[PDB]
Amino acid sequence: GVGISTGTFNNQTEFKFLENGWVEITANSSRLVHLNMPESENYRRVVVNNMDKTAVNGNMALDDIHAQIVTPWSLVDANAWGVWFNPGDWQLIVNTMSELHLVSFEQEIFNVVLKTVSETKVYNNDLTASLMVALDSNNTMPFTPAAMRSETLGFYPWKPTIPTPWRYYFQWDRTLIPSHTGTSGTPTNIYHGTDPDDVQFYTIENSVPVHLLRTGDEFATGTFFFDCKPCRLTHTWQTNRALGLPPFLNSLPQSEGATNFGDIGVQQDKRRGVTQMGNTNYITEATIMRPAEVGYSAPYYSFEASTQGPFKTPIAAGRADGNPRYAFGRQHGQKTTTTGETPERFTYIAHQDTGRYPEGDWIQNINFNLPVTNDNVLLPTDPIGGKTGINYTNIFNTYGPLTALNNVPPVYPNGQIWDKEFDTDLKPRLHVNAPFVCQNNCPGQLFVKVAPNLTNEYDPDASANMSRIVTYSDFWWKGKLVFKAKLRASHTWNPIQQMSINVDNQFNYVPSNIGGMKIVYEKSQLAPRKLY
Amino acid sequence: GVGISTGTFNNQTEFKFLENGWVEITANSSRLVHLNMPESENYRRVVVNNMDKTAVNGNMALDDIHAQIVTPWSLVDANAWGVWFNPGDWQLIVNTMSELHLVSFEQEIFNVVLKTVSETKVYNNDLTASLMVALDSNNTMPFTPAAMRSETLGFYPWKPTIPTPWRYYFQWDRTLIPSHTGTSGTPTNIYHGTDPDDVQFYTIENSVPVHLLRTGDEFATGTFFFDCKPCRLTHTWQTNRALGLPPFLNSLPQSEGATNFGDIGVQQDKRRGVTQMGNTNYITEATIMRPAEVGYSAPYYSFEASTQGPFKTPIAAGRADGNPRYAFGRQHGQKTTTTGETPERFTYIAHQDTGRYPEGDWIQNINFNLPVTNDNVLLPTDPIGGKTGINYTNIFNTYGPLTALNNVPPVYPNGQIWDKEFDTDLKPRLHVNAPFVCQNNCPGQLFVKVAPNLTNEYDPDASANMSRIVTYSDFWWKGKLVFKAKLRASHTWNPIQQMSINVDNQFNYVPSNIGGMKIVYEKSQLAPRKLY
Amino acid sequence: GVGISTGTFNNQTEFKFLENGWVEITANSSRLVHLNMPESENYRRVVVNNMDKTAVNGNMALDDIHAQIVTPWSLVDANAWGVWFNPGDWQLIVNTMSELHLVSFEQEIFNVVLKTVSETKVYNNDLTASLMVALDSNNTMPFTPAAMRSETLGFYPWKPTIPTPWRYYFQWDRTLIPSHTGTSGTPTNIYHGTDPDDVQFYTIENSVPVHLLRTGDEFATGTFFFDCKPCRLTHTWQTNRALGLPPFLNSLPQSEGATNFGDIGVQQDKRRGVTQMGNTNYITEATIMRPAEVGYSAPYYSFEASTQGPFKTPIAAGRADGNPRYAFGRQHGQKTTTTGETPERFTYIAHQDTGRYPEGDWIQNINFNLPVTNDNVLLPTDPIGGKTGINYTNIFNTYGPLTALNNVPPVYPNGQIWDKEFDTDLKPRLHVNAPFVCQNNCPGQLFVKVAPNLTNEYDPDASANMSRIVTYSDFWWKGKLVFKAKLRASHTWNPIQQMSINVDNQFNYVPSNIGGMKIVYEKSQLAPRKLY
Amino acid sequence: KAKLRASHTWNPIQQMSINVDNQFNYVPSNIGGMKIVYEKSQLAPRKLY
Repeated sequence: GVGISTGTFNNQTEFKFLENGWVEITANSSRLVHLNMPESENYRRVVVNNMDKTAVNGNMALDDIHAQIVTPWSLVDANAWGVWFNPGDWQLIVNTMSELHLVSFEQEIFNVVLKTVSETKVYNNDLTASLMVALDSNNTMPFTPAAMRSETLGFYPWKPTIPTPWRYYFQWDRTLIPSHTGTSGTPTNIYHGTDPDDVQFYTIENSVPVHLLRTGDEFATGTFFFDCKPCRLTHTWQTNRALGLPPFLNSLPQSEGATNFGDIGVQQDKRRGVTQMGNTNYITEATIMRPAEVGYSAPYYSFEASTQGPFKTPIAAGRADGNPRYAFGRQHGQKTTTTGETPERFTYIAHQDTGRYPEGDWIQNINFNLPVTNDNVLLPTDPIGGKTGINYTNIFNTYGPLTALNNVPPVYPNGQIWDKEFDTDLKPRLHVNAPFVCQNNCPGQLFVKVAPNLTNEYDPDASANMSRIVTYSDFWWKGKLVFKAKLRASHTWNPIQQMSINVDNQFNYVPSNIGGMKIVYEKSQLAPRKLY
Repeated sequence: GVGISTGTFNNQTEFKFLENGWVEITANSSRLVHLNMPESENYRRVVVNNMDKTAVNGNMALDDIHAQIVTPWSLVDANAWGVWFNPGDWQLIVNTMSELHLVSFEQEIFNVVLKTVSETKVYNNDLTASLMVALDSNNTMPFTPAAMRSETLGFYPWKPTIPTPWRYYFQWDRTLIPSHTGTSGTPTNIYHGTDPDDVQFYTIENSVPVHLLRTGDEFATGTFFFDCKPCRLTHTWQTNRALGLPPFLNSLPQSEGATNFGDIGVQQDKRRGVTQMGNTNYITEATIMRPAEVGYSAPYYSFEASTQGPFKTPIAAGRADGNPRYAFGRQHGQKTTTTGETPERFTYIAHQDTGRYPEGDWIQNINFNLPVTNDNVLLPTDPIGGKTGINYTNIFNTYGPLTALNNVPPVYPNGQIWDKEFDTDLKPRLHVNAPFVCQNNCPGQLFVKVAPNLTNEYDPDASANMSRIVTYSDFWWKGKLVFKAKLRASHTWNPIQQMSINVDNQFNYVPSNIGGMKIVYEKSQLAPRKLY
Repeated sequence: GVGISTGTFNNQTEFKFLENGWVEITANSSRLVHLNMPESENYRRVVVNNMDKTAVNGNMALDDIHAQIVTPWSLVDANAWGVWFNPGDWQLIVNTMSELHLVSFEQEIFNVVLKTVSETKVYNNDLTASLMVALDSNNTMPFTPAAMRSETLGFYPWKPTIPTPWRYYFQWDRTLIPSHTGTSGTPTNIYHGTDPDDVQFYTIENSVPVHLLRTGDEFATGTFFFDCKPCRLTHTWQTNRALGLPPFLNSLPQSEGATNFGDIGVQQDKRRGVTQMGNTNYITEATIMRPAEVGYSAPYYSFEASTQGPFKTPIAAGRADGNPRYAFGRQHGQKTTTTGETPERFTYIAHQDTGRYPEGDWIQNINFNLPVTNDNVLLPTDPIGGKTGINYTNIFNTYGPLTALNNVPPVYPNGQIWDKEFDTDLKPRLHVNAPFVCQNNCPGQLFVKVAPNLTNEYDPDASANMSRIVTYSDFWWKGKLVFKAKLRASHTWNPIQQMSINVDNQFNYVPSNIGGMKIVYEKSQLAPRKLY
Repeated sequence: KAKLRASHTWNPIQQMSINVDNQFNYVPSNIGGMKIVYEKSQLAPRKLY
């Protein structure tokens, strides 16, 4: 009954090598999850509004108006790389593997303990009390991944963790007409309420079965099996200038040295080749016809509005703009013995050259008078709209049928692993937040909640909140994430870039004298691959 | 023989309930189709040229220039929702069923009657004459959905209807350089004839078989079978702002009313999460990363020109830009007792929030100093090219690899049901005119004509038009259009928007004192669905 | 054995007729290939840096700065139409076929002869020397289509050819800030070096097994089988204005001649139809709701900057911009008896009307008042950014989900046949340079070299380059390429445009007085096809 | 019953084609005026000996 344990701790990573070059990587994780009771048992609808700061002109991007259903439940989320892989295993994966397939995911809650607090304080075991656990096997609830806010389980096996109090967006209608510093007057800035057509009030109790676990009980999610396409751990460097056959060089440097360039022998208007410029005889590396377009230029720092307020248009890649910035706390990589409230931050400067350098772009007139006059070219120095700070590249969009693009790299430790595909009829080609996209269904979210230990005084017909015995739970969570990965091959003569310890990064990977630990970010897409 | 009927009028619709929550909806439609003989038996080539109205400057958008091959044949087109379902049936579909598939379509012409007019007028039956009937099973003829002109069969089972006189576009070449009022001089508004490379002249006689039905026998089309992807009768509300985990709220409200907002606890630069703004520490609902972009800004009221003159660039989702405006006559929904040429009109404001609100958009500089100065933000108040009426969002496109979109909702009664997919090598994601799109083949267009009932005076070598006995026919047409649809389930606590008779809309659904009838538009995506 | 011949020349085209209107076209091509020894045996990294030309302001598009590995091997590339089909066979293909599949490809080297030169010049057979032959079956090396540079095998069977010296792009980092004439000073124009993360050095010696052929031996590339989607040899004349049912004409013309137009009978504001304009009652051929968008506008002559320097952003289809312009030499179509270095050129004006006419574009305000005032309309004549030459259509992009597009047409003789699909995670819709794209694997590149005939004086410790017995090889190359094409059917009444000989082009196709030859370009997509 | 031809020679042969001159012989007029014009039956050359 009470006295017998209900599952073994396990945080080992198993590397089951197979011939034909594949490895089945089984990341086991376990944590002690601590769960206080809810602040209130009721479901609440809370409207956030920050007109106190957004109504100041120019602060348009600081909009936080939204409506959310704050729930009495907490969510246990393992959807982040740091939950599964320590730095050494991640080093092995990035340094040796070439592509990475996510295979399966499973979860267990075991060794549940329930304790009452009495008050000096004394702690009493509630052998009769119970922990509610619910699995959204059918994904009826809104998908609410916690890595976006840095609220997943902790990344250290030996520290307890806490689950995030769960909430989801309710519908609101809001408009915020933008304005600059020195605008003549107060812009239109109001919250409209909500549309009856879009009301969606979800509850765990009506949506999913809820298991009650006392002390001896276990909950075990059966193995979810993914079908996701591979993530590739090797970046592409070939931009459009470096696709295809280079021009033949007649003048080769006959004294080997840095300053001794080679020269194409033939004048620029007398070369052979193909250009996509029907009226231009000059064949140059800028003009010559490549097969297609790598990357695309996007309107950078463009905010677009609809019924629920303004939001940034996301970008697939960056040079800066576009590169993601992760801000995170002490459970998720910041040095655990820091005292401050300020989060740790990095921006992931990805290796891949799919981005654009907008300071070098231009458009010039169709006539192509070659040493261009001012009237025949539009540069990034030139205004648009009369504004000196905004140039044409800010409003430019060169996505097209010829665009080629890469899926987003995995960002260790804070980045997501999987994401649910949109229910839209026309589905986005990639997601900017996760490398793998569940196409048909995704793993069930796991919700937890400690039951009400009522006092003797309860009367449902009283207006006041129900009195509850102050209770908390600690339960051990375990999970197993299976990947299938391909080992790399040495195509080139030269060696590749590899993650390695060095004198600078040495003390990031080991604990300090007073016990503190950190996890620095480590790049994934290290080895180069041919684009074409 | 002559006196035996050859078919049953049937305008019922059965709902056949299959296992596992599917309903096979069999829509039967029957119509008495009345057909006058053609104005001329010869195929004509006619150029329309409103140079007079487009030469006055500013009237560029009123360009009606086209060439077409006026044809003796007439087309029976049943490709509109109103031909099949009445308002009660449409209510039962949309209020209760979540997705809808096409299954099959078939047609029958039966009970042909031929009559001749002689001068007072005496009407006499011609048992020897024949209705010429042709089916383009192979889709060799140019496709012409009659819904875009509101020339489908009538939507009332009792009234007789008429088929559309058939015609199809011919080649032509045109240039219309645009011009505002107050332009110095006349633009080059000229018609260049037809490219010989592009000539296609089609005739029913040379292309498809033809059946000479007479009064005593039927024509029947085999059961065509669709393979289209499901149209979904439910709408998505979630803007980018409403995807993912909302921020945690630390100060929940303690009293009722709209004044009691809840507040996020920590300062915007000390919050935690993932933004896609590498140089910016502010994490806000506008700046926080989302999986992908729902909807896209498109350059609104952009007219774009090809060899065949200007046309509007279509837009996939409206907010009134984008939303379709239907103009229709007394066969097809207008109150039949009204006088006057003027059509009735509605604009279909769809429920879905995949649109944009252009006045709220803005673009600002990479540096992102927070209270943005005038020189550093381009607003919709700012003129492109010095034109005060044309702000940047008119000339602005944000389609990209992250755009997600829904298919167009069904529009009742005038919207198309199915559409033929293009024979392009690269095919569009969606068609803006119908929910279902035929992937490889589509239902054959049914062409009808009455044979030349000649007089004794005929001489083919005479230049003048042939003398014909004035003939007309009535033939009963029977269609059967089968759907398969899934019954909805109540996942939310709250109820959904539903179509209902009420005191306002009551008398739209019953005939008037002198028997006038109308069919109002009814919204096809009522129940909300979970995008993420 | 030395003297036994090891193959047979074959340059025939067999048209083999299958069931159901298919034709298996077996193009055989045979050439004599002449290969001198490499200039030096070592691999050379060379950087081209033409700062002398581009440091002059406005010479931005003349950027030729790049790095490459100059490799001693030479590439034998048959990837062009002229290598396989002569003008008569191409006439038969374009005039009689409708779609053209690509089936298989195989290669052979046979009748190798090696010779050496001794000083008058004496030519001596090298019975013991060998020709190195290497097939990259796995595509380890970068794909390198020689047709982009016009360095394929020559198109005349009776004339010898030389293979291209192989080279491939190394990585380089570059910034080139653009400038117009009379910019204040020298802008940033610098070569940064190479990123170590992107270095890739490939040797044929390590990546492929190298065969050694002396004289009596052969190498036969086994049959590679493609899986490419079909190329269509018909062109789409319909643009958006010619999709759907034309408006009904009440006023048909009653007399002959182009100056007797027909007229639509109903005023534009009392006209039935559908429009994507919620606030506009005017239904007209510009505004009527078409199914989708055939073609798209793109920013014309837009140059975009990557990490490696500016490049021309490509366009899918042209009207001009977008139409490819070829420059080609004596082996590849120019008059073979001409003096001078200048290449022969053509611009391939494709027959398909999917392109745009930017001078006909206009954008007008959402209110849509008809005689548009200057402030409410933006025209292609209006300046943007204060520049008079550049207008909004240079910045504009209409690409959206509704875009439909055609694949790149074949260009006879200088265009490619196949190209390798990019290894990116999201791949382009089409390629602008080859009609067929290999889906997963593409036929192996064949690299050839003559092995070193060292002198007796060789010493690897010597500072100077090695000494070699001057040697060269002639080897006969044969290839077989199989297509599968569908014969056309005469759907129209009218004849189609067809390739023909006539008095203007008569002496292009037959040799001249002193034996000169040329191959004039021939258009592929002749017969019209209907989209809709 | 007819035999499809074969391209024996290097050069392109004469072929029947629509062009700017003969275009409106093969499509009707304003008032249904229709015509058919003579088209040459024998176009490809043949080696007699």
